[PDB]
Amino acid sequence: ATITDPRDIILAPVISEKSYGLIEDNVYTFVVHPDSNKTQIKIAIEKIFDVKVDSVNTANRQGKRKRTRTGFGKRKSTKRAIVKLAAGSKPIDLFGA
Amino acid sequence: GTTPGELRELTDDELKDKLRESKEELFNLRFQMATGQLSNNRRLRTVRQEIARVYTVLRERELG
Amino acid sequence: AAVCDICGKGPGFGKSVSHSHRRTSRRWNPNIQPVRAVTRPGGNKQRINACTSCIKAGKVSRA
RNA sequence: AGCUGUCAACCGAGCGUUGAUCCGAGGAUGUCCGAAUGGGGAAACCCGGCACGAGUGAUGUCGUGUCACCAGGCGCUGAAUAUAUAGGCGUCUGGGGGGAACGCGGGGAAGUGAAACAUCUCAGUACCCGUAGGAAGAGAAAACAAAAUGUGAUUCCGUGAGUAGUGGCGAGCGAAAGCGGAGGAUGGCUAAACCGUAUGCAUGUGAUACCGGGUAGGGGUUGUGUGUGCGGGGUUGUGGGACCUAUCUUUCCGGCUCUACCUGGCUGGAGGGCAGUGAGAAAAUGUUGUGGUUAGCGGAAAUGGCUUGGGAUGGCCUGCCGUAGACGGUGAGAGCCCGGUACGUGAAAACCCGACGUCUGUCUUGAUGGUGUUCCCGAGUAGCAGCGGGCCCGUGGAAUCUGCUGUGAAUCUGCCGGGACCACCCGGUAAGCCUGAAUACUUCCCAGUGACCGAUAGCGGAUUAGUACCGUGAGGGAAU
RNA sequence: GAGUGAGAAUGCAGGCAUGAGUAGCGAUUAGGCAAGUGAGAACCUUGCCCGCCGAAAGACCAAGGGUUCCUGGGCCAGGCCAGUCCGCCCAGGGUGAGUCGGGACCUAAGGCGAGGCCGACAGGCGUAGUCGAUGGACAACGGGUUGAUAUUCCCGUACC
RNA sequence: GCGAAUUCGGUGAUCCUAUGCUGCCGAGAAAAGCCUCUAGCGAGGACAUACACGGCCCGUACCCCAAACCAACACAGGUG
Ligand SMILES: [Mg+2]
Ligand SMILES: [Mg+2]
Ligand SMILES: [Mg+2]
Ligand SMILES: [Mg+2]
Ligand SMILES: [Mg+2]
Ligand SMILES: [Mg+2]
Ligand SMILES: [Mg+2]
Ligand SMILES: [Mg+2]
Ligand SMILES: [Mg+2]
Ligand SMILES: [Mg+2]
Ligand SMILES: [Mg+2]
Ligand SMILES: [Mg+2]
Ligand SMILES: [Mg+2]
Ligand SMILES: [Mg+2]
Ligand SMILES: [Mg+2]
Ligand SMILES: [Mg+2]
Ligand SMILES: [Mg+2]
Ligand SMILES: [Mg+2]
Ligand SMILES: [Mg+2]
Ligand SMILES: [Mg+2]
Ligand SMILES: [Mg+2]
Ligand SMILES: [Mg+2]
Ligand SMILES: [Mg+2]
Ligand SMILES: [Mg+2]
Ligand SMILES: [Mg+2]
Ligand SMILES: [Mg+2]
Ligand SMILES: [Mg+2]
Ligand SMILES: [Mg+2]
Ligand SMILES: [Mg+2]
Ligand SMILES: [Mg+2]
Ligand SMILES: [Mg+2]
Ligand SMILES: [Mg+2]
Ligand SMILES: [Mg+2]
Ligand SMILES: [Mg+2]
Ligand SMILES: [Mg+2]
Ligand SMILES: [Mg+2]
Ligand SMILES: [Mg+2]
Ligand SMILES: [Mg+2]
Ligand SMILES: [Mg+2]
Ligand SMILES: [Mg+2]
Ligand SMILES: [Mg+2]
Ligand SMILES: [Mg+2]
Ligand SMILES: [Mg+2]
Ligand SMILES: [Mg+2]
Ligand SMILES: [Mg+2]
Ligand SMILES: [Mg+2]
Ligand SMILES: [Mg+2]
Ligand SMILES: [Mg+2]
Ligand SMILES: [Mg+2]
Ligand SMILES: [Mg+2]
Ligand SMILES: [Mg+2]
Ligand SMILES: [Mg+2]
Ligand SMILES: [Mg+2]
Ligand SMILES: [Mg+2]
Ligand SMILES: [Mg+2]
Ligand SMILES: [Mg+2]
Ligand SMILES: [Mg+2]
Ligand SMILES: [Mg+2]
Ligand SMILES: [Mg+2]
Ligand SMILES: [Mg+2]
Ligand SMILES: [Mg+2]
Ligand SMILES: [Mg+2]
Ligand SMILES: [Mg+2]
Ligand SMILES: [Mg+2]
Ligand SMILES: [Mg+2]
Ligand SMILES: [Mg+2]
Ligand SMILES: [Mg+2]
Ligand SMILES: [Mg+2]
Ligand SMILES: [Mg+2]
Ligand SMILES: [Mg+2]
Ligand SMILES: [Mg+2]
Ligand SMILES: [Mg+2]
Ligand SMILES: [Mg+2]
Ligand SMILES: [Mg+2]
Ligand SMILES: [Zn+2]
Repeated sequence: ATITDPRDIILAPVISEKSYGLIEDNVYTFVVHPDSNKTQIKIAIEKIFDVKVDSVNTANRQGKRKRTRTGFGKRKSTKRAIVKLAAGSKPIDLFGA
Repeated sequence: GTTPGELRELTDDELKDKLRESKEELFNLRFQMATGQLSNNRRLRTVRQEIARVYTVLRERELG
Repeated sequence: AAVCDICGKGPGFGKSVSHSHRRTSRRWNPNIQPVRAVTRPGGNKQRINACTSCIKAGKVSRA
């Protein structure tokens, strides 16, 4: 069958200048499947990376709408999640800068 | 991944064991390719193969 | 004026004619009345819609 | 031996002789909305109960199932109140939506023609509505015909015929009989004129009344009516059937007609039939075709030569095979180059139609022909009065069918049909039920065809197609 | 055998002319100059004056639209002109809530509706209920931030 | 990066007390929450506090009296 595992949720991390403005401040950004929740993502990140996180902030980014001769094109909707680790301050080396 | 000749002659505890390990491998491989460190597809496909057939054999021997 | 519950009688439609013999669609609604007639010999009787023809037939008893 | 679908390439990552990809059969996975059905709702989104498990120091949390409505049976309970009913519970089995046309059954107009227009026609057309099927409805005479010692269920074509007819006798509308054809099965029974049982409802001269010779033991099928339910035995045209009295009767046992003894009348069980998924009883018990289908395999014969030639599939010339000289492409008109065609073959698994061995069901308590005489065979029906429909039939002299409303018959010397109506003769038996075969239709699939179109044509759509776009609508609707 | 012969039907669809380089270039506020980028500068960028609104022509919200927001690239197509510019087009980035707005709370007008009533049929009503805010119950500020986001992020202090 | 002073007075609302008071007639919603009372239970609940903990989903950019909404336009119009 299928069992319940917390790390069936994370899609990817996102790299941006704002993402680095947060990485300097012990706050991280992750790409998360839409049907998730902050509690699930919190438990997932804690279990996978052995770091005790404080709170998680999530946002929905509506897809853009790109021109093409074939017709009206729309990309997929994505959900980004903002996570902030505690004062313990354990960097995630798997982020790869 | 493994031959049906072995799979059908092996027992309940062992397909439970490969069930848990295959869920664990689905977990790992799907999310290294999610992180972007992984490249190819056939791994998710063959672990899908394993989970599908083990669940099929589970209900088969449960009914029979 | 719709249907009596036993013989299944529904209203038919026809045309009225004048002395000048002009057609016009009209309606015939069957004679049905709400009456409460005995079903079992103990004397109990329940309100059902029965047409006058059925009542004359006596398919429901009187007491 | 190649492969990772396309626009659409391009990279990169790789899989295969252990046979990857590709095509077929079966199986599972199958988010959410949508009959949507745990409840709600602005469709793809919000909110819970119940049982079993994971995790925390507990909670929070996380997975798996279950929870709509209606109808029809089963069990419990029984309110106003006592019997008893509604309602209330628990569990199974069914239905809900979609589909191009075909069909049955109800509803149902106008533009038009009559050179106007009301009868009429347009027309039971369009459209709306509720049904199931692969076809449906109809279907065994209460049908025709007219003296022939005739046809013989239903269905669908060609005739009969634009004829007899109907029609402000105008516009117009329009048969039937008979004949020739397609297809066959003139086919089995239920239910009231006796009885056994589950019965009750009632009583009792509770004893000489009940069993089919003789002797003997014993102790309400109400006496009489009404109404319903349950059953052997009567479903008919020369017109037909039993409450009782006359003739041959192809096994046997028991219990009965309130009892035991020859005669007369019914029911249960052993063995020839009749058949059966049938429409005349219904549920079950298990079986082979190179029939087909969803898919594949083999499948002949010139690198021929020379020339225009970019390239020949072209021109000429030899010799090509052919049970295959259909069709496309390859640098130009190719059966000799390939895709392939005649012809053979071929399926592990699955599905629809066609035979062959446990088991099931019925009766041989029955059957065949023979001489007189005393409640049943379909009811609020046939028919009648009025009011309307549909057969050509538009109240005309108007039969036949149906319906609304009132009345209302017999059970055979009874009826209605035989185109307002009847005396004598002539042909069929109404109110109950179903039944294959010929027919119509094609959303879908396969194989083909075309003196059908070749981009303003052909479906609106050979291409982002019911897309863009317009309209908030039902919708309209492109060009390329 | 014909969808078989066009010059017209204020014909149909496509294309192209003159009127013609003619009118107009969308207000009651108005600019000019310098330096800078650029191949090209009144129109873009930066500096100084002038002009106009200032119960707006400023700053926020709801309904509505959905990426027009910011950054980088380019100016055949669009902006009634050229345009380095743009709400042009290409790529990337950007929306952080127990306390702000709705659901887990409840109702008005009104909608749906088990049973039920009526209705040939399709249906129409409305009871128990369930929906339905434009309403009611229930929990914040100052400052700071980069090139775009702030009562959301951070600092400081609290609430229910 | 550093960082001074941070008071008096007066004017003053259409804002708050105010869902108030006074007067008029044309006489001014509903339910949830909240407080309390009992019916039907019951052998362990009631009030404070040190402590670690657990609080769902969705909107959140931009425009918004306009060249971004409705007017076919980057429109002298309309929009709470
Ligand atoms: Mg959050
Ligand atoms: Mg575009
Ligand atoms: Mg009725
Ligand atoms: Mg009719
Ligand atoms: Mg008429
Ligand atoms: Mg009478
Ligand atoms: Mg398969
Ligand atoms: Mg499954
Ligand atoms: Mg549902
Ligand atoms: Mg629902
Ligand atoms: Mg029942
Ligand atoms: Mg009773
Ligand atoms: Mg149906
Ligand atoms: Mg008319
Ligand atoms: Mg006329
Ligand atoms: Mg005329
Ligand atoms: Mg059938
Ligand atoms: Mg038939
Ligand atoms: Mg004829
Ligand atoms: Mg004529
Ligand atoms: Mg007619
Ligand atoms: Mg009998
Ligand atoms: Mg009999
Ligand atoms: Mg005779
Ligand atoms: Mg072959
Ligand atoms: Mg040559
Ligand atoms: Mg040649
Ligand atoms: Mg050929
Ligand atoms: Mg030639
Ligand atoms: Mg050819
Ligand atoms: Mg060839
Ligand atoms: Mg007539
Ligand atoms: Mg007549
Ligand atoms: Mg008869
Ligand atoms: Mg019949
Ligand atoms: Mg037929
Ligand atoms: Mg052309
Ligand atoms: Mg529209
Ligand atoms: Mg023509
Ligand atoms: Mg022309
Ligand atoms: Mg012309
Ligand atoms: Mg003109
Ligand atoms: Mg001109
Ligand atoms: Mg001029
Ligand atoms: Mg001018
Ligand atoms: Mg303008
Ligand atoms: Mg300049
Ligand atoms: Mg001014
Ligand atoms: Mg003003
Ligand atoms: Mg002012
Ligand atoms: Mg809005
Ligand atoms: Mg919106
Ligand atoms: Mg901008
Ligand atoms: Mg640029
Ligand atoms: Mg340009
Ligand atoms: Mg332009
Ligand atoms: Mg752009
Ligand atoms: Mg209602
Ligand atoms: Mg209902
Ligand atoms: Mg109601
Ligand atoms: Mg509601
Ligand atoms: Mg509301
Ligand atoms: Mg903001
Ligand atoms: Mg803010
Ligand atoms: Mg004041
Ligand atoms: Mg909490
Ligand atoms: Mg959300
Ligand atoms: Mg905003
Ligand atoms: Mg904005
Ligand atoms: Mg504005
Ligand atoms: Mg506009
Ligand atoms: Mg403008
Ligand atoms: Mg305007
Ligand atoms: Mg206004
Ligand atoms: Zn009746």
